[PDB]
Amino acid sequence: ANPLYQKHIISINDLSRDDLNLVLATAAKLKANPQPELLKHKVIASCFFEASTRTRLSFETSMHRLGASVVGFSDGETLADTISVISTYVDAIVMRHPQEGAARLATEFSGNVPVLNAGDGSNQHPTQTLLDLFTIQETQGRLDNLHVAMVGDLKYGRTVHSLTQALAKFDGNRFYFIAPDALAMPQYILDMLDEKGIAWSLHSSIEEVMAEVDILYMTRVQKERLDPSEYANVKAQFVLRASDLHNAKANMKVLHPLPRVDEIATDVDKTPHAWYFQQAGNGIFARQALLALVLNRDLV
Amino acid sequence: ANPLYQKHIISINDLSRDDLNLVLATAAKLKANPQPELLKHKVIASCFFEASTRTRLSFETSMHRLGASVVGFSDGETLADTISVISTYVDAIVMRHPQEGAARLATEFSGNVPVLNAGDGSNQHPTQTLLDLFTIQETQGRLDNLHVAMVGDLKYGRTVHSLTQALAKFDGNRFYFIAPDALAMPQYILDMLDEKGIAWSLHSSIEEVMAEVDILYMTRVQKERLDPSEYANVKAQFVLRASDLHNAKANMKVLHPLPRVDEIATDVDKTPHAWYFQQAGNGIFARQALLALVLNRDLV
Amino acid sequence: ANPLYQKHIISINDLSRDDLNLVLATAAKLKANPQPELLKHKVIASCFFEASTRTRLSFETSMHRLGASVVGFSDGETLADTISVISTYVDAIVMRHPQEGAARLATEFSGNVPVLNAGDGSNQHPTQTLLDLFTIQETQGRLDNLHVAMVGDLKYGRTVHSLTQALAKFDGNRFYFIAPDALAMPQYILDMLDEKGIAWSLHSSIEEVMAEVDILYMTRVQKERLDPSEYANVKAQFVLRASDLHNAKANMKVLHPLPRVDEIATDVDKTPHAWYFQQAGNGIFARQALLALVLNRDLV
Amino acid sequence: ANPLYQKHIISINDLSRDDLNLVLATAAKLKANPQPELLKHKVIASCFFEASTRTRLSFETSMHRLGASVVGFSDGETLADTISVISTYVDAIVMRHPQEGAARLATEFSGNVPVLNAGDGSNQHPTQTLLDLFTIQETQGRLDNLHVAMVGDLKYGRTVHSLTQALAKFDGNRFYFIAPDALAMPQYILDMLDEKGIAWSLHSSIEEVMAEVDILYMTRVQKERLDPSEYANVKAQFVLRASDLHNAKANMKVLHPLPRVDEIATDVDKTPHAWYFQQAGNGIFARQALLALVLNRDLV
Amino acid sequence: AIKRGTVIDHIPAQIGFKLLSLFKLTETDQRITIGLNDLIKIENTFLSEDQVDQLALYAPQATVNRIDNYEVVGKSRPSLPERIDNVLVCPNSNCISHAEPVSSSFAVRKRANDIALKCKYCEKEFSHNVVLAN
Amino acid sequence: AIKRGTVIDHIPAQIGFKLLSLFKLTETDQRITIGLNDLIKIENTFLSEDQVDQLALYAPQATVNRIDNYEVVGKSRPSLPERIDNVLVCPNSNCISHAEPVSSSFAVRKRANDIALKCKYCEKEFSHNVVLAN
Ligand SMILES: [Zn+2]
Ligand SMILES: [Zn+2]
Repeated sequence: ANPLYQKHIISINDLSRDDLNLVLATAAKLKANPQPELLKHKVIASCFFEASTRTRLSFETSMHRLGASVVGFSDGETLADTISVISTYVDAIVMRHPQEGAARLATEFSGNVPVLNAGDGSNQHPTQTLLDLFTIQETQGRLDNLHVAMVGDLKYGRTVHSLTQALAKFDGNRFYFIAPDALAMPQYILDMLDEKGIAWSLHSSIEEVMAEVDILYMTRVQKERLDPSEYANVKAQFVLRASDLHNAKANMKVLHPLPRVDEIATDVDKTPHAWYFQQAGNGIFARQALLALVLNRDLV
Repeated sequence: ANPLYQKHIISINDLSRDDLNLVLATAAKLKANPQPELLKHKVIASCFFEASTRTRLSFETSMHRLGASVVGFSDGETLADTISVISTYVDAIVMRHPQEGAARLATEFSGNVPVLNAGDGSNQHPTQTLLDLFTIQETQGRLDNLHVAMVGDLKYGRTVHSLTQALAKFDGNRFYFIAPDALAMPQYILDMLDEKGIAWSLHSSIEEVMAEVDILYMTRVQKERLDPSEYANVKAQFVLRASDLHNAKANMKVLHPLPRVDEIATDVDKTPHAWYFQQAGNGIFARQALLALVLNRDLV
Repeated sequence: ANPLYQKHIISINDLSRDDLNLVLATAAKLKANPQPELLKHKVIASCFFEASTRTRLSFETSMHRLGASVVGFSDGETLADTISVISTYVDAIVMRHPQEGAARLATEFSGNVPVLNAGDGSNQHPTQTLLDLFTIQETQGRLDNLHVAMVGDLKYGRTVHSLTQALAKFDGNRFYFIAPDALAMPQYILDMLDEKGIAWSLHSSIEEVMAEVDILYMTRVQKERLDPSEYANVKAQFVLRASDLHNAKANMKVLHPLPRVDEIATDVDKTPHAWYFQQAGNGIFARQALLALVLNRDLV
Repeated sequence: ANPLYQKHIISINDLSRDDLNLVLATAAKLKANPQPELLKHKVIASCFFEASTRTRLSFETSMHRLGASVVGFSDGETLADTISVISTYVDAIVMRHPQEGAARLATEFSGNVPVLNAGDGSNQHPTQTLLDLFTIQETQGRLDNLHVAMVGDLKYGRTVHSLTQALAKFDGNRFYFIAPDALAMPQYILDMLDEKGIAWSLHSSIEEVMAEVDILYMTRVQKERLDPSEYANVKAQFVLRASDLHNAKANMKVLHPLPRVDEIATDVDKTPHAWYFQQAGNGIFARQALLALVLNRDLV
Repeated sequence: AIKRGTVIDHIPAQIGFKLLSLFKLTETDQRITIGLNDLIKIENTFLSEDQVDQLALYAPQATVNRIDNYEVVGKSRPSLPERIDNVLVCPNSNCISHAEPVSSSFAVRKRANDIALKCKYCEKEFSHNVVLAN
Repeated sequence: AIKRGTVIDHIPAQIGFKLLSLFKLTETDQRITIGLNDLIKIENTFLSEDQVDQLALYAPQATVNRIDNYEVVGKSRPSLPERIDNVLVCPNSNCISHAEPVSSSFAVRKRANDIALKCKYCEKEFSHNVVLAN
């Protein structure tokens, strides 16, 4: 049985470097040669206690691309009892929940049934990091010795926190953090990079570092996080247009977990650097790889 | 063709004793040897006019475990017209509805398409009784000469009304009713038991009869049904803790149709008597058996 | 200063017999000779944390009929803090709240500002009892040696609980309770009547006692309280039509706290016995009397 | 006519020092000798486009305490047209609105009818600052040469921004700012204090400066503004308990614009330092003074 | 054992720790000696018989000696009080007392097999078996 | 004083009662002697040094003697454990641990002026000053 057979996938912090490469290798193999019957006769629960249409469609398409059946819901009884019941029905549970730690709690009541965390509040969203890693590896050919810029709401973007920690398991990466002072990268992340001797630097605009960047990871800057007028005075620092890419490396890719509002102008879409829609399409293979490794003994 | 082929399943009162044993035998056979392709190329409508996520996930998992396709909805046009249209689409209709008699009405407009009642208001919920019967038969080895205690809201619990009437089709059963005076077992049920010479008795607490009980069937006591303060003064009579089971028979099982709030404390969950989650898992096989018998000519 | 000057009016159980007669005498005097400037320069808060348009219009009309100004609202911060703030604004607080005891709690934070309970959950509603008493006294000439029938939901009708306890402070009254077994008069009320040697009896229909009745107090039988079908089989016992009044005493009055659905048919409205709308009009004078006694030193 | 007769009251930044003292002197005079008929025959519109029960009850009580009539609403057509219509009805408009600048816009369509800003989005709320100033002057005897500490969400508390700017119009005041780094006093306020040579300093906890403080102004720290866990790790820096006041000056007052959640523990309420409820009661006189000066030619 | 103070003896099993928690007796600063399996010794603190009566619902058969100058200057015992404040919780979930900065308060009424406890706020009456269960 | 069992000595003031409540030590049936202003004596019960380590966050400078046959057969002291379960409450109000039948659990990490406590469920880290405050 493969190292991830019947394992719960709760947090990126639980995934070793070998685990990461195993998922990424399986994702590449399933992309090259689909296996539409690998999970025939499996029934998977798609439990979206917190609705997320974009996440659910991606996960459920992944299940169907492997031949599994899907039951589920979007949106009293304790979560423990709900899992105690559903884990008697299905072969795996994919769940998104508004409370942090909900997926971890589910593992303590699901018995032999594996739990895949599709997002638990502001905690973890492992398959988003895995599809980001898979997209970086696919476009750059590696996950080491890269120049990665990350732009926007770094303070509350749990997506960049997870991607930073995952990329920190590979060598020679250099990071550029471009955020307003009120939404800066948290100190615990900077401490982690210092403990490992990983180079990082702060920059107030993307043009300072555009020439060296391999990956430009743009994030949602929700207007909630600041004043409506506080937004407008800083927002130019963190919005991307096509003219900003005049000196970009030929291999650079713009990434964005989506949805975008206006942090990426639509004239970026037609440049060869735009890769956020290809990134979204890669979620199918990263989530396929997770379901395949967890529910099938032998490797793909 | 088996006796239930292409039959509507509307009310437990319509099910003969042979019908009950047929469903239970099929459920045991499908549990021992699954048939994941028995209903391939069938399309079943999951019509939840009244939403019930816990009921729907169980029913839809049953459909998928037999290989059927599922279309459906949760939550103007008459119900007759809706069935007149949907019955041109699908091979069977599983429906839950807020109005009593809705499933019976559907049979008069569905043509050759069978209707399975997943709950019609405060009337019938046949598959809940069938999974209860199947769980009792599985844990006790029989459905006759049992001591069955039923606790809580017996007046409005249509689930215990149906289980009592079903168990009354088997011999030598003895019943214990433990309910507050305001939520007592209705007289029409007691009359039915008297006409058949079936022994029953009232008890104000579970400890009176704990030593003789084979099945302890706990029910929801919704706070709606009484005052919030009327609740608190009687609720101790009808809540179960692990210490209450000190003199229980080795074979006794605690059942509960779920969800529980606090009628069953969580320290009961780890005792060998707790069987409400296993009971819920048995709904898959009872509902599989119904779909198999109704949609497949030959017995399993 | 009158005995009720600057007193809180929270519960009928707090009102002595002298208190009751004081309120009723003041109500009669204000009805005979209005004092539209008695409370000029007073500002009263109409605090309906739980909305009740019918109660609020009556209370606010009472305030205006005495010349007071009104500020208020219908429908986080603790109730204690809200009262701590509002009691710095106004000269009196009239409040309705969904939680039992909310008016009592307000008195502990209102300082010198009196609190008038317009209804606190299922606990107290003193001005409804006071207008009922005032209407009985006005139509019968007294509150002693009366035959009072009370019909409908006696179990959950806090309005009849309060009226019974208030009438039990006067001598020689005889009560008739007509309710379904599931909604009978609670035992604590019957115990109270036994301790005082007050005569009462149960009757399954109004026609048994119609000939002796001085006051027929009809109540709301909400369909919530029973099944929709449980309702229909008992509801005839507790609905009043004009033909039911063929042998009624000339002085009998039909009372109802309102709203009625169909417990009183509209053909009763035109008989001389119908007095529920006159009863509602008497709420103006009972609530005027309370505000006058609480906010004005000298008697009317 | 007094200097504020028929003037709009939109922003504290529009109020000169003489204006501030005029309002405060009038508020003291109306408190000492009420004039319940000063505004008889005036009709004032209470326009709460954005609902605020606590603000509205205070404003409307002020109107009634002066004898004015009140029409209004809480919660398509342009705001300009609404004011164009309402200003033909009434003698003054008191308005609260979710958009910044709404009160200023109203003045350009209200003709001769004065507009009083009860809050326009995150911009201005002048009567809150005026009641704060009035409370400080009443308890300290002056508005100059005071030690004022301000605690909590200083970044988004427009209430402390306004109070700081108003107090900066008086001499010799010294400020202490106690806020988490993510919610610090904005730089434009600190610049303003530097231009005027006003002394200020930052402190991470209240105990550093407790001994010197004349006014302790506590603010709402809404959980929205940070993470739910970011809150918990900093919240102790900015919560007040009674034991924190052991070395406070005898004359110090704790202020809070309200509502409080738990930034001020209830054991502070009984100390002589607690003055937030008295502060709220002072809003009646500050708002009376504004209406009196705007609608009555001669001074009180 | 102790110099001047108060002593509580013959507390039923599994009740001495309850008395310490429910009445905050260890929130002093002078000596306290406790023995379980229960008895409790405190030095230098008043105990009105109001407060000794508050032990009746939990340790009905028990005694309290006021000790001064190493001498037994009294031996009072608890009997049912009229009111019980602070320590009980109203079982009515809709009672206002639950979310608010007020002290719980119940009227006490002896019955055949029961104590009747009537809440000051919601005015509902409950068995003491119900109130002490949650 | 005691025959066979365990003893906990040199507990800071206002911590002995906390240890009794938080670790449910009076939920036994054999003898317990307690002195405040604190020290605690129990007879005939195991105490793994896992459990003695759980006293480190509250009574860091203290000792525990395993006593058998009236003899001191050991003298262990607490040092910081890796995990602390059951007794702490997660300060994250959105943590799943609050409404659910699970035991609280925190990872322990010593810092300069601090203990860092990381919740097993929400994976948020807090100062021990924050966790013990509510
Ligand atoms: Zn209560
Ligand atoms: Zn947590």
